[PDB]
Amino acid sequence: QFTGTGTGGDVFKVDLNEQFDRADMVWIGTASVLVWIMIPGVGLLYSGISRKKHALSLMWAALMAACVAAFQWFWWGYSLVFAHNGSVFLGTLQNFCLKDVLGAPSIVKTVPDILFCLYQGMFAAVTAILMAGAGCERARLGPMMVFLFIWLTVVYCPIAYWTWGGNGWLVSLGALDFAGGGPVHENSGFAALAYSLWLGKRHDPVAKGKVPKYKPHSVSSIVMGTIFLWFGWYGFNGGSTGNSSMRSWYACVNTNLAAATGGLTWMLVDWFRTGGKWSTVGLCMGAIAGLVGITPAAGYVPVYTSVIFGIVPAIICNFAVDLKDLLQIDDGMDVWALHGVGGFVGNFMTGLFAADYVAMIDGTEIDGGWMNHHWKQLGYQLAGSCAVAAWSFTVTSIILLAMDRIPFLRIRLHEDGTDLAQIGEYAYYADDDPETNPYVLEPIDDT
Amino acid sequence: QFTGTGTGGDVFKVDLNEQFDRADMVWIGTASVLVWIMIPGVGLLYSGISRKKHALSLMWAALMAACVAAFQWFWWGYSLVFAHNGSVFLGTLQNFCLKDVLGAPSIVKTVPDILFCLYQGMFAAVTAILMAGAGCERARLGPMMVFLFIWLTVVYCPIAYWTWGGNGWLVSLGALDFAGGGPVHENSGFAALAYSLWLGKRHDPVAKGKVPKYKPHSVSSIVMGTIFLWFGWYGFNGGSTGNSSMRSWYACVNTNLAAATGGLTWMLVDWFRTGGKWSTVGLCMGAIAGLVGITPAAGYVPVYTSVIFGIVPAIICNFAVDLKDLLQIDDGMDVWALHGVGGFVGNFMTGLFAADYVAMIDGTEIDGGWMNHHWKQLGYQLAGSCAVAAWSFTVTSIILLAMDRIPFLRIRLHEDGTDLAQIGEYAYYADDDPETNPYVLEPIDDT
Amino acid sequence: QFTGTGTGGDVFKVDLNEQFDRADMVWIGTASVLVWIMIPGVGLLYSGISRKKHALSLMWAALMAACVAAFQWFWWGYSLVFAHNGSVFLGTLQNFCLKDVLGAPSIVKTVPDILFCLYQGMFAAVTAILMAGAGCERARLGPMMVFLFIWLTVVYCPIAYWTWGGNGWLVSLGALDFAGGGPVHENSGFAALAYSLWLGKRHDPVAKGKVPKYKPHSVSSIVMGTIFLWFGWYGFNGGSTGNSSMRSWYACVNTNLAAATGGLTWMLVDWFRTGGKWSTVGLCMGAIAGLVGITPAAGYVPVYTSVIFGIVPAIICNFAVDLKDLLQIDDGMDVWALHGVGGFVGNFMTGLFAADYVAMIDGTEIDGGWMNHHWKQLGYQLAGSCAVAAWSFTVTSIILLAMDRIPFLRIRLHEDGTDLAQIGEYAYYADDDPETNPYVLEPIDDT
Ligand SMILES: CCCCCCCCCCO[C@@H]1O[C@@H](CO)[C@H](O[C@H]2O[C@@H](CO)[C@H](O)[C@H](O)[C@H]2O)[C@@H](O)[C@H]1O
Ligand SMILES: CCCCCCCCCCO[C@@H]1O[C@@H](CO)[C@H](O[C@H]2O[C@@H](CO)[C@H](O)[C@H](O)[C@H]2O)[C@@H](O)[C@H]1O
Ligand SMILES: CCCCCCCCCCO[C@@H]1O[C@@H](CO)[C@H](O[C@H]2O[C@@H](CO)[C@H](O)[C@H](O)[C@H]2O)[C@@H](O)[C@H]1O
Repeated sequence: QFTGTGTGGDVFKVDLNEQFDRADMVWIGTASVLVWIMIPGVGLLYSGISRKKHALSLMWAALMAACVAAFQWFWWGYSLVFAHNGSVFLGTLQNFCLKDVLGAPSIVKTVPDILFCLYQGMFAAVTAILMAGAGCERARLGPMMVFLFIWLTVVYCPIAYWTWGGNGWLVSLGALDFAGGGPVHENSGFAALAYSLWLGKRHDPVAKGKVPKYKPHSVSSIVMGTIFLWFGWYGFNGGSTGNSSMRSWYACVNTNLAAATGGLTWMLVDWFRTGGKWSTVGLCMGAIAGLVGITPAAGYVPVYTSVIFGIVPAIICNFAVDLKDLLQIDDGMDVWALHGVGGFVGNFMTGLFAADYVAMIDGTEIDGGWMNHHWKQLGYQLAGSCAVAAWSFTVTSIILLAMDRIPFLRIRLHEDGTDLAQIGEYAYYADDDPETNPYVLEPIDDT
Repeated sequence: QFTGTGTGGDVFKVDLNEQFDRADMVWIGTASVLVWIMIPGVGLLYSGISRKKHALSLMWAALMAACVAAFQWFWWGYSLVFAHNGSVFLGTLQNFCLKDVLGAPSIVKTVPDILFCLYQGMFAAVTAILMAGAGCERARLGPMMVFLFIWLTVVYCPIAYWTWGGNGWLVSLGALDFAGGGPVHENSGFAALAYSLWLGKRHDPVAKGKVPKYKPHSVSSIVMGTIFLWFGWYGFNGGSTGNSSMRSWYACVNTNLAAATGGLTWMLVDWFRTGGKWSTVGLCMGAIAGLVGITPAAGYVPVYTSVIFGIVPAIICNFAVDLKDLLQIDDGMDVWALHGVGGFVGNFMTGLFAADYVAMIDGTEIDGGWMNHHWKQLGYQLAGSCAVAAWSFTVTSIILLAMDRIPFLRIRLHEDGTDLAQIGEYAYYADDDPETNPYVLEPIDDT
Repeated sequence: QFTGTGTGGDVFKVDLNEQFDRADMVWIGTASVLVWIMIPGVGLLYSGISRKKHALSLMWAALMAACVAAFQWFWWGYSLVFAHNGSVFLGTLQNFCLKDVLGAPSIVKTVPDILFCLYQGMFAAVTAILMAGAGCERARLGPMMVFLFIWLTVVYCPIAYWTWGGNGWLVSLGALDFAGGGPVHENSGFAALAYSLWLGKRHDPVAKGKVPKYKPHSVSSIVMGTIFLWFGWYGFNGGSTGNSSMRSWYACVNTNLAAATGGLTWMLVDWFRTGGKWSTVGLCMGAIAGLVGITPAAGYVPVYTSVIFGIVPAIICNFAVDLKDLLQIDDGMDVWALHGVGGFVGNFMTGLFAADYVAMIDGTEIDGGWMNHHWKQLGYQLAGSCAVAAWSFTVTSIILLAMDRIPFLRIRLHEDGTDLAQIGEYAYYADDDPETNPYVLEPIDDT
């Protein structure tokens, strides 16, 4: 009388709630709310850090992303990731417009479909504002919204299915990704690098010669963003057990400690490299690097190793940021360095420190990693993170370039010398007051 | 040995907690905390949107409202709405100063009195800062606080009882109001219109001729407010089941989707009406309109209809805002257009799309609306929303006018030409710095 | 097969989760997240209130404190407070680096070790940013971080053990401290007074003669801080039951009401003392005073007495702030007046109003206070708050002075007249822009 398909049964004849522990559902409902406030967190963070005045306010853009992503998820995003009749590479349109999404056990069986929909939808939205922030410089809004809908559909949704889906080939292969380091962070990072390399401003003056590595538009914005992100990450990582067990709280302790050691580590590196300065921007980026690092690992690794997930990503991401000098590109490179590089490092290290007895805390069964002499685990992590990077860079490139050849879908004006025109363009962007301007400052052309 | 009255029994002889599912209580406790942060959310929103410099900071005023409303609720607000011995129009003073408020099942039987008190108290506080924001222009603080205490007592509390109370006549009549669209939004909106029409500044220059429809004091404030409100609304709507079932999470999905489609819809309307501009203020107002729209409906309607609750309120509220031109009044009209008009539209539409099988998800029994060929439901919604609008406008008018004839209770100086006096009044309000001024800039008169 | 020691048992043979109610764990997990956002709350509050421009941004410093405190807690802070093999004055290094912290019932038996670790760790972090804010004026960052690690280890951890530990002598003596008014507020306040008296700037011009009592750096910052603190305090106080019972929600109602009456009370006192001005800073400080006041009491006293916990601390703390005039010291005195004095008053009053039938709501057994003719309870409170004040002032003094005699550990330059040097020092601090400066403005000396 509980069917385990469609709606899960007839509400007029059964209590669909009897299939689930109530406390499990409450923790996952709460966690969903927490992940949501991470979305403006991303916006405040990349708005503040910018070494350039972005015409588009990313704090505002975070609300736009929340709107676009929620409609995409409802329309067919959810179905494409978490339908029960999927192949090994993709879901279906079976839950188009959330049809029959109710009380059947979700692919995470301790919660029903409708709760898993709510939870996982927040993950797609966080990824959308990361993507929007990566390609925001001189972006046209219309094209940006279209781009996000397309990118969530053909880049986020396939990768998410491989990672989390019923018959996802990475699931079947035995690759570990606790809280979606692959679909969210690694994914958005390498999509950001496609933006940088194809549409980013080349020979950029903020990224060339002896200019300061850190030159923030707004420190108070960076801090507010980091606050929202660290606060929300308890639901992001802690809710990825799908339950109310103590593995949830174990994963929260790991999240806190990786952030803390990441923050301190990056600020220490900067101290050595500057000859004794204390970096305010760097402490914040280090916390984000630890959070990203521990994401694929938080419910799999022992508590004292969570420190390594703060330390090692902070060091490597800190140096990765220097590649902006080498390439002389600024646009999009911060998101690649933190989420792309940090996601890769964290996914790799999970292969080293995953432990079957950490997973077993709530009955979850894994072979483990190098901790349990499971050497081959490292190979499973690499196949995951290489597949994710390859698909993300390639398909994001194809979308950017294809939209670039269509005049009314082009995301960024090509900027391909009238004295009067240059004076006007400068003043157009310089005089704008985002605080009081009721309208988006749309990129301006020769007409 | 569980009495079901007063305190519910003797703590020294029974565990009063045995009467309730623990997960139910945890979700409602959590939801209470969430609703609380909506209070500064309202303050930041209406502070930012203002086309005029308000002498009173509404962000600060939100904390004042939290103080006044919590004391009023404790004193007799709770008793007047949720006492167990009420008539059909009002409660009693039986729980004066929260006497014997403990472990008896509340009128929402899945939680005890003391938890329902906490939860529903947040609803009264949200309504108080909406009211304070509606009548803040040139308000005197002393009179404003008194006004709020009186207005919560004789306007909020009767309407809330009709909607939610043990023998409330709207409850008995079969009108649907899931999360209090009536007591909170519709109520505060039509009380706002009474302020506009009786005390609002007439022939206002920001609302007359060809002046810009949107001219915000602070965009970053609007965005921060919208963030807090959308975040908190998960508890506002999701906790209105009184339990931990999947109807709670179903209602959260509806809340997210209505906000998203409301945001996109209002920004699209503005795009047509401006000939291609992207409205930053409008995206935010559209999200608020959807949230308001879905409030009476969130746990009653099917997921794909939640889109309509974003779209239709966004369009109608957008045009309602133009009535400010027609009347040449600005003061108080934003709250009427969003909460008054949006609450009305959402209450009406609930009569159309309510479905007994959506309610049945957690065992709740309703005849449903037009979805279940229950045509008469639309008539029940209209009687609710007309009663609410009539009582709110009339009794708020009477309070405003009565306080206006008492010199030391008058809320706003009548402003009924010395050259020197006008220069001084202008400079008084212009020179004030809210960031650093330790005191409220009290309205200034000829002495 | 549940051992009740070390890890609590073998995860491969038992479900350690069977020992606990799931709803209990979910509420305490949620509460932990809430307490965390109180940390930037403290930072925003004391940044905004300052009558001086602090070279160190306290909003930023709150994230630093979160990093340092999380690492200290992991390293040995947790072990020193909540190890199961402690003496009567201190814990052990048994859980060094969180070794074997998992599934054994914690000293609060309704939650496991790993969840109690997470929860109580937030309390240590809140105390760390209070301490950092108290001694931030002209602080050198390196020394400040070292200082925090040392102070949490030898001041916070002993006092916390006495209050909360397995064999803590204050626990055994029967002193009541519901949510840690002793370890957090009283403690940090009297440590702040040691800073003021030993390192604070003497004959300070902002604290001398006829200068304004309130002269805030940023009102919007005070308000944002108060918002985060009041929001988080629901977890701070509500989670101190260790469970999901209605005593948790009872304690939340008490928290809300004490804040509200504290806010209104302080603003009323200021109104009398200024001859009719409305104090924006004072409403906020009054809310904080009530929150502090009700902290040792929230789950022990009857609801209508929670009003007294707002009123009496607001009055006394308001006058305590005047002692800054008497001493002509500003540095560190705000934290003493609010948390030191307010913690003392609230601890004292708990001895008066504690009621065994309030505790009994969830089965907790106490003799009660003067409500249950238990006169001796007042003596137990005094011994607690005198021990806490004595240990905090003395050992903080010794740490400050000892670091002051070591050139590279000195927290504040001694400031012990070149015309050119004075012009330069003035311009150094005046010209700094915290919004855009990528580095901490380190105190500057003659080289
Ligand atoms: C499910 C989510 C989907 C939401 C809706 C998506 C709609 C997007 C389609 C593109 O729309 C165009 O985008 C603007 C570019 O941003 C256009 O140009 C506007 O902006 C300038 C571009 O900078 C132009 O030069 C024009 O002056 C001005 O009309 C604007 O007219 C509009 O036609
Ligand atoms: C349970 C919640 C209730 C909380 C307490 C409510 C108390 C309110 C009563 C009214 O109080 C008056 O309000 C001020 C007006 O705002 C008065 O004028 C003050 O403000 C100016 C008005 O603009 C005046 O001209 C005077 O100079 C100045 O004394 C002030 O003196 C005070 O008498
Ligand atoms: C577990 C948490 C622990 C985290 C790490 C703690 C490390 C703290 C040790 C002290 O470090 C010193 O602190 C700076 C003082 O703040 C020093 O001077 C720096 O700052 C100026 C002091 O104002 C000096 O004059 C110098 O120019 C400049 O090098 C800096 O070099 C560094 O040696």
